[PDB]
Amino acid sequence: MRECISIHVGQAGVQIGNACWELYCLEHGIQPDGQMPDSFNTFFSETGAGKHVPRAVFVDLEPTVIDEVRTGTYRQLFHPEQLITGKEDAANNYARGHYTIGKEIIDLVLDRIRKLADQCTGLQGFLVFHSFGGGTGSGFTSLLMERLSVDYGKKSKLEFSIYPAPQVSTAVVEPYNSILTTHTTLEHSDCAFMVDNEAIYDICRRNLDIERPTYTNLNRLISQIVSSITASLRFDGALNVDLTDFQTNLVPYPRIHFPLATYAPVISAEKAYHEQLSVAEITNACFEPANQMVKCDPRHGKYMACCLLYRGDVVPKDVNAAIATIKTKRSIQFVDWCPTGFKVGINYQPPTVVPGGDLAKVQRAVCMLSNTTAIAEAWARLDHKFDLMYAKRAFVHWYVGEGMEEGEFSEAREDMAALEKDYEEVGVDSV
Amino acid sequence: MRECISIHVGQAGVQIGNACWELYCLEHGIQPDGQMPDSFNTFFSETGAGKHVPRAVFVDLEPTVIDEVRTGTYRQLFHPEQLITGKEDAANNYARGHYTIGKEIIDLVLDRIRKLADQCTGLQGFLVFHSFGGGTGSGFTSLLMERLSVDYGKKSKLEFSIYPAPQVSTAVVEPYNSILTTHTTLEHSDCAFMVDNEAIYDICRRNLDIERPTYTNLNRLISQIVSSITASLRFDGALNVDLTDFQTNLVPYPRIHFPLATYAPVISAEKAYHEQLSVAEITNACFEPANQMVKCDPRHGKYMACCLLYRGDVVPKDVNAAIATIKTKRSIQFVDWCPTGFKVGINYQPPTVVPGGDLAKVQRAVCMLSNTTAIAEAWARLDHKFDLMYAKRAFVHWYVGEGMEEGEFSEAREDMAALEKDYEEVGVDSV
Amino acid sequence: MREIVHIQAGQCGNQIGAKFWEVISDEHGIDPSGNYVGDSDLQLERISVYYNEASSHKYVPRAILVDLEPGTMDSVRSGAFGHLFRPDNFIFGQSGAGNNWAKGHYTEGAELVDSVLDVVRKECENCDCLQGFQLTHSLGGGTGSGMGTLLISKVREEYPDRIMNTFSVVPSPKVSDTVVEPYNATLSIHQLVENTDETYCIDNEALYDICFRTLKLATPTYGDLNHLVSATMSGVTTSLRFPGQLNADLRKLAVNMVPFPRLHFFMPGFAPLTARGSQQYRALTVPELTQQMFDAKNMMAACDPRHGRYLTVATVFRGRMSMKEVDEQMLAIQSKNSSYFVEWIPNNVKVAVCDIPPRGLKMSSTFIGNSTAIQELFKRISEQFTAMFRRKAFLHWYTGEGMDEMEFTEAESNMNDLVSEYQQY
Amino acid sequence: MREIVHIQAGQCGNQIGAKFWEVISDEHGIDPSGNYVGDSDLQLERISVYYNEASSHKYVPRAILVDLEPGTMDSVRSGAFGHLFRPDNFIFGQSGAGNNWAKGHYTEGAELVDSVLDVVRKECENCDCLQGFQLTHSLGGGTGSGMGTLLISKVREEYPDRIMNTFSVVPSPKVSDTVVEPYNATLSIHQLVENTDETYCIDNEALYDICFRTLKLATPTYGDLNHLVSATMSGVTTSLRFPGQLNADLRKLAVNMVPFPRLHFFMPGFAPLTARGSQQYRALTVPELTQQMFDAKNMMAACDPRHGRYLTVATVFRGRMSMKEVDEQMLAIQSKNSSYFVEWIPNNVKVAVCDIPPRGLKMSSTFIGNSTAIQELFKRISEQFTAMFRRKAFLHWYTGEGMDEMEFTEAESNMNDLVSEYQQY
Repeated sequence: MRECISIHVGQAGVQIGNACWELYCLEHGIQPDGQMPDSFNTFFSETGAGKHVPRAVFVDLEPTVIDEVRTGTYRQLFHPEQLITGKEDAANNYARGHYTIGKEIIDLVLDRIRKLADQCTGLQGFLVFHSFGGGTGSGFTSLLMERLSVDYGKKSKLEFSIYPAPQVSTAVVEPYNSILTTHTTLEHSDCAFMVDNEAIYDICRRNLDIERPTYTNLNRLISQIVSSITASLRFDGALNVDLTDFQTNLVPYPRIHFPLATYAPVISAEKAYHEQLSVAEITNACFEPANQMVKCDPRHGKYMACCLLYRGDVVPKDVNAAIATIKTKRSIQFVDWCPTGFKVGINYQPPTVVPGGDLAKVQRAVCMLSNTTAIAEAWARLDHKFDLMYAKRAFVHWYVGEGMEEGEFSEAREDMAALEKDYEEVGVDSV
Repeated sequence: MRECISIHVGQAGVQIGNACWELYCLEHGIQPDGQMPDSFNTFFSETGAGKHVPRAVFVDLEPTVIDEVRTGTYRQLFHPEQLITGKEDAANNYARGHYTIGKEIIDLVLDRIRKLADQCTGLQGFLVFHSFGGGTGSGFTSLLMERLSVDYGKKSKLEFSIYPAPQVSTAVVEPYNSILTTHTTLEHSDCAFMVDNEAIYDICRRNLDIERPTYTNLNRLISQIVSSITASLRFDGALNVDLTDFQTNLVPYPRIHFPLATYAPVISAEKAYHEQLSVAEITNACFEPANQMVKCDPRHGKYMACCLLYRGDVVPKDVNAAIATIKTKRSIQFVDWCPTGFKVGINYQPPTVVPGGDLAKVQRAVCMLSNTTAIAEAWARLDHKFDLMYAKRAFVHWYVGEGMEEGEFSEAREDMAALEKDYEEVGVDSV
Repeated sequence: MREIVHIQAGQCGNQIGAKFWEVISDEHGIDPSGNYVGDSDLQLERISVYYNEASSHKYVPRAILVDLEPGTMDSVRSGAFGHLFRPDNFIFGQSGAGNNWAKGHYTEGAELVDSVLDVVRKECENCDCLQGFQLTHSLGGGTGSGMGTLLISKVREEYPDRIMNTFSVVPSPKVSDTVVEPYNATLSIHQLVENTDETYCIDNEALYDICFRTLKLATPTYGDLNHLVSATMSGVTTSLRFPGQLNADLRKLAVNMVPFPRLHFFMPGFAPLTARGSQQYRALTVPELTQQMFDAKNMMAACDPRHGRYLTVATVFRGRMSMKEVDEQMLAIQSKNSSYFVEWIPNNVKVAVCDIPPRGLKMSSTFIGNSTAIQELFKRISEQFTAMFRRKAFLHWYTGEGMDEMEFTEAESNMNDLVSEYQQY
Repeated sequence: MREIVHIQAGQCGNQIGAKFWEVISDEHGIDPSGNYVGDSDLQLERISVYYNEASSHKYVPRAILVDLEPGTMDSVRSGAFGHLFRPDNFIFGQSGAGNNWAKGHYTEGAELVDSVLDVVRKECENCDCLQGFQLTHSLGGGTGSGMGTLLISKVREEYPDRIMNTFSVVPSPKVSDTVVEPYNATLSIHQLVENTDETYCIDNEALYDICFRTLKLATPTYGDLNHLVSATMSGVTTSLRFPGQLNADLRKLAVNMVPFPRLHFFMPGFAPLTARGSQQYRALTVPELTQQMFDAKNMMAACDPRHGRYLTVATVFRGRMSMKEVDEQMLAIQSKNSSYFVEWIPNNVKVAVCDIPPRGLKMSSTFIGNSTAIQELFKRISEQFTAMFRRKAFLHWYTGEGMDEMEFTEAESNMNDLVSEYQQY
C-alpha cells in the first residue's frame, strides 16, 4: 500500500543499489532469484508466483555497471526492462548527462517509472541514489528530478547523495558538477541525505578495524542506513515514521534540506562481544563528532533537526532518557528557534547482518539524520574550489561545447552564494 | 556501583597490571577468556553474555609489552581498544614521554578513559600503575594525571609507583625522571603508594627462600598488595574502607602523600606449615623494619598515619589488641600531632594463592600503608643524585632538545627542596 | 559498441601498431590466426571496440596499415600476427617519401590518402557506434608525420564529433635519428594542435632510460619500447573496454585533461615496471604503483614535470584494488606535491579503475599527464627549427615538393603560441 | 616501525656489514635467498626495522652498499648472503680513491654521494617511522673514511632529528695498515664529532687480543673480527627489536651515554666470549657476564679504562635472567670500581634487558662505555698527525685533490678540543 520507488543513477548509485537490494533480499527472506523458500510490498511486487520483482530502476549512461548487475548473482531478480543503460557515459561532465546524452535516455526512464507508479496503489515517493561529482550522477539526476517534479509534483523525492569529500577526490571537475547539481535539484527536491566517502573510510578504520576497505564496505554501510530509514515502511514498530515525516521534521526552510546520515553500532565482531551496546551508548555514539558519515565537525555549527531512527530491542523510556541526556549536554547545541529538535522512530526489527560483511550482529541500532549548519562550511569549501577553477575558466570549454552556457555557471554560483547566506541567516540567534 | 578504573603506564605498569589482573581473575573465578564457569563489578563489566571485560587501560609508548599482553594467555580478556600502544618509546626520557611522544597518544588514552567512565555509574577513582624512573612511566604518567585532574577534578587518583631503589638501579637518568615526575604529579595527585624493587628482592630472599627472583615474583607481591587494598570494594567485610578513606586517613597535608606499602604473611609453604600466623604476628611483621617494601628504615623517622587492611579469618578484638601492643612499643614512634594514627579495615575474604606463585595459602593477611617521615631520607638521596648530575649538567641535552627547558630542571629541584622542608617541618614536635 | 578505428602510419607507427595488436590480442585471447582461444567471457564481452567478427568467428582487427613504402608492410605481414589484419587494409605506395614532410603531405600523400580515406570510410560505416580514432606515427619521420597529419585533418573534417587521439613519437633531445627532424616535427605539431583531441607525446630516449634504468635491459631493442607504448595504449582503452569499479572511456579522459582546446599534449606512463631480478623484492600495492607513476623517471617523454606544473593527471588503474587506497594515494600525492599542481584546478587527478589486470600481472596502472613541461619539448623543437630556418637549410626539398616559407612561418608561430599558452597557464 | 637504514662504506665497512647481515639474518631466521625459515613469531614481529618485505614474502635488507671500487661489491655479491641485498643498492665507482681522504670526500665522493643520497632518500621515504641510520666504515681508509664522513654530513643535514650512529674501525696503536692513517683518521674524527650521535670506536688490535687470548683462536681471520663487531651491533639493535623486560632503543642509549654533545665515543664489548675448550668449565651467569664485560681485556678498543673514568656505561643483556641479579651486579661493579666512575654522575650504568638471546647461547650481553680513556686514542692520533704535518709528509696528495692546510689545522684543533674536554671531565 505504501509503495516507494528507488532510483539508482550512475555507477555510485547502481553499486549502492546492489548493496541495498542484497540487504533487502536478506531482510525479507527473498532469494536472489526473486523466490521465497505484506512487509515485502513497499519495495517488492509479486507476479503471480513467488517471484518478487524489486520496485526500482537502475539507470546509467554506461553499459558496464548495469551489465555487471545483469550477469551477477542477482541477474534474475530485477526486471530486465528496468535496468536501463546507455551507450556512452557522461564522462564526469554535467552537460553531457543533462543536455546531450541524458536527453536520449530520459524518456525511457520516465516511461519505466510511470509503469512502476501505475503498478503501485499508493506511492509514498522516490529514493534517488546518486553521486554529486559524477557526470550522470549529477546531470541526469538533476534532469530526472525536474521531470519527476513536472510529472509527480506532489510525491516526496528523497535523494541519497555522495557529497564530495573535503580532501580525498577521484575527479578533477567535481566542484563544477556539484554546484550545478545543487542548483538544479535544490530547485526540485525535498531532502537530501548526505554522505562522504572519506568519513566512511575513517569510520571503517576506527571502528571496524579494516585498514583496506573498498567501495563494497562503504556501500554496505550506506545500505544499512537506507534500511534503517525504510524499516518503518517495511516493518512494524512502536513509533512509525514515513517519508513525509522525514520531509516535515528535517526541512525547516525549502532550501535548507541537506541532513547528514549517521549509524551508531558500527562495530566488529570481537568489539561487539566486549561491549554492551545500549540505547544510551548508541545515541552518544550517534552524536559523537567522529562518527559522522559526512566529514563536517558538528561542533562548528548548530543542529536544527535530528531524526533518531531506533530499531530492534529498543524501549521508549531508554530512548527518552538518552535524548534528555543529549539535550543536557553542552557540546551539542541547537538553534534557538527549534526548542524541540528530535523526531524519534522506533522499529521492532533488529538490523540484519549480511553474510560476508563486517558489521557484527547487534540487538539494536539507530540511524540519525541531522540537519545542521555545519554543512555550511562544506558548501563554502565547495564553492571556493568552484571559484578558483572558474576564475581560471578551466574545463569550462568541455561544459560549454555540450549544450551549456557560461551564464549557467554564473547563475549556479550565485545560487550557491544565496544558499550560504541562507545557512548563515538561519544559524544566527533570534533577538 | 563503586566502579574504579586502573591505568597501567609503561613496562613496569603493564607487567604489574598483568599480575594484578591474573590475581583478579583468579579471585573472582573469571576464566582468562572473560567467561565464568556483584563482587566482580568495581573492576569488571558484563557485556550481555558471561564475558567480563576488565575496567582498565594498558597504555605504553612501546609496542613490545602490550603485544606480549595481546598474544598471551589473557589475549581475549582485555578489550582490544583499551590496550593502547605507541610506536617509539620515551627512551628513559621524561621530555619524550611528556612533551614529544606523549602528546601523540594522550588524546586516545583520554578518549578510552572517558568511554570507561561513561560505562561506569559511580566512579570511585583511578589507580595509576607506573615506575618513577622510566620514560613513559614518568612523563606520560605526569601528563595523564594532569589531564585527568583537568577532566575529573574531583575523583581520587591513587598511584602505585615503583620508587627508585637506594642502591640497585637499571637506568642512569633515573634521578632526573623521578624529580620531574614528583614535581608534576605532586601538583596533581591524592596519594602515592610507594614500593622498591630492592626491598622486595630482600623480602623474597629472607622470607620466601627464593635466591633468584625475577620481576614476576615482585609483580605477584605487588598484586597481592593491590588486592588487599581493593578487597573492601570487591568483597564484604566487618570494616569497609574506600579509596576516599585512604586519601583522608593517610594524607595529613596536600604535599605529604607518599605512604609505603607492606604485606605481612610473605612466607613459603613449609615455613607457613611450621608457623601459626595470627593477627598479632602479622601486625608485628608489618611493623618490622626489615619487612618494609620500600628500603627506608622506619626507625629513622616518625609515623604520621597507618592503614592496616586485614583480610580473612580476622577478629576485631585481636586487631585491637595487636594495635594496642604496637602503640605500647617504644621503637615505633608516631608524630605528636597524630594521637590516633591507625585506620583499620577488615575483609572477610582470605588472600587467593596464584597457582605457580611462591606465597603459601594463609587464613589471614594484612597490608599496611604507612605515611612516615622516613621517606624524607630517600627524597634527600634522590635530590642529592639529581644535584650531582645537574651540576655536571649531564644528560641535560637529551631533555632540552625534546621540548623542555633547563628552567624546568631548576624549578623541579626547588620544588623537591620545598618538599624536603615540608617533611622536616611536619617531623618536628609541637611546642 | 564504442568501436575504435586504429590507423598506423609510417615505419614507427606500423611497428608500434604491430606490438599494440599483439598485446591487445593477448588481452582478448585472440589467436594469431584470428580465433578466440581465451578463457573468460569478458574478453568477448567488448571485443567489438577493436575487432570485427568475420564469417567463421574469426576476429579481424579494425586497423588500417598505411605507409608510403612496402618494406614495412611486408615485414608486418610476414611476421607473427601478420595473418591477423585484413589484407585489404594494407594501403601502401612505392616511393617512400624519404624523410620529407612535404612529400608525405602534398605529393604522394594525396593519392595514398584518397585510398586510405576510402578504406577508413568503409570501416566507419561498418561500425555500430564509433567512439573515435587512434593514430600511431612519428613526428620526426617522413610518411609517418606528414601522412598521419593529412589523414588526421581529413578524418577530422569528416568526423568532427568523434575522439581523435594520437600516440606520436616526438623527437629526442640529445640524439636525432633524422637530420630534418625539426621541420617535420614543427609542421606535424602545427597540424596536430587544431585537429586532435589527445596527443600522447612519446620520446625514444625516455624509453631507453626506462629500459636501462628501471627494467635493467642490457640490449633493449625496438620491441621493448613498442611493448611499453602498447601497454600504455592498452591501459587507456582497457579502461574503455573491460568492466570496472570506476569506468572512463576516451571522451571522459579528454574532458578531464583538456581544460583548453589547444592544451592536449600528454606524457604517458606505466606503473608496474620492474626488472626480472627485482620482481621478488617489490610489493605490488597501490602506493607502490602511485609512487612509480608519479616519479619523473617513469614518464615516457623527456620532459621533467618538476620544471612545470601539472594541469591535470589521469590514473587508469587495472586489477582488483580498494578504491579507498587509490583515493588516499591520490590525495597524498596532491598534498605532498602541492607546488607541482596548478592551484586554479582543485583535484587535478582523474581516477579510473578497471577490474581486469594485464596478462601476467595482479595490479597495473597507466599515468597520463597534462603538464606545462611539454613546453620544454616544444621549445627545443622551436630552437632547432629556427636554427635551421634562419639559414634556410634543407628547405629546397620542402619548397620543391610544393610548399612555401609562409607555411613554415605559420607553423613556428603556432608552436610559439602553444609554448606561450603553456607558460601562461 | 623504527626502521634503521644501514650504510656500508669502503672495504672494512662492506665486509663488516656482510658479516652483520649474516648474523642478523640468523637471528631473524632469514634464508640467504631472502625467505623466512625461522621457528618463532618474534622474528617476524619486528622484521621491519632491518628488512623490507618484497613481493613474494622475501625480505630485502635495508642496506646500502657504497664503495669507490668494484672489487668489494663483487666479493659481497658472489659470496653467501650476496643474493640478499637489493641489486639497485650497490652504488660503486671505478677509481678506488687510493687511501686518500680528500679523494673520497671531494673528487669522487661527490658523484658517488649524489647517487647514494638518491638511494638513501628512496629508502627513507619507503620507511614508515625512521628510527635512524647506522654506518660501518674505517677511519684509516680511503673511500671508507672520507665517503662515510660525507654521507654522514649530508644525511645529517637532511635528517637532523634521526639517530646517526656509526661503527667505525679506528687506527691501531702498534701497527698501522695504512701509511696516511693519521691524516684520514683526524679528518674523519673532526667530521664525526659534529655530525654523529654515537660512534663505537673499534680497533683491530684489541680484536686480535680478544681472539688470541680469550677465544684461543690460532689463526684469527677478518671473519672472526667482523663476527665480533656484528655481535655488538646485533646486541644493540636487538635491545631495540625483540621484546624484553627493560627495553632500550638507540635514542635511549644515546640519552643515557651522551652527557655532552661532543662526548659520544664508546668502547663496545661482548660478555659471553669463551674458547671452545673452556665452554664446558665456565658457568654462564649474570655475574660472569658482568665480570667479563667490565674487564679491561674484553673491550674492543685499545684504550685501558683504568687510565680514565667511566662517564657512563650501558649493559644490554639478552636472555631470560633475573632483574635483581643484573641490578645487584651493576651496584657491586659501581661500588668496587668507585674510583673508575665519575662522581658527578650517580648511577653511571644504563641497563637494558631483552628476552631473546643470540643463536647458540642462553645468556649474552653487550657493553657500551663512554669513558675518558678514548682521550688516549685521540692523543695518539694527534701525535702522529702533528708528526707528519710538521714536516708536511704525504700532504701534496690531499692538497692536490683540492683541500687546504687550513682544513688540517681546523681538524687537529677540533681533535685537541675533544681531548681537552675528555680530560676536563
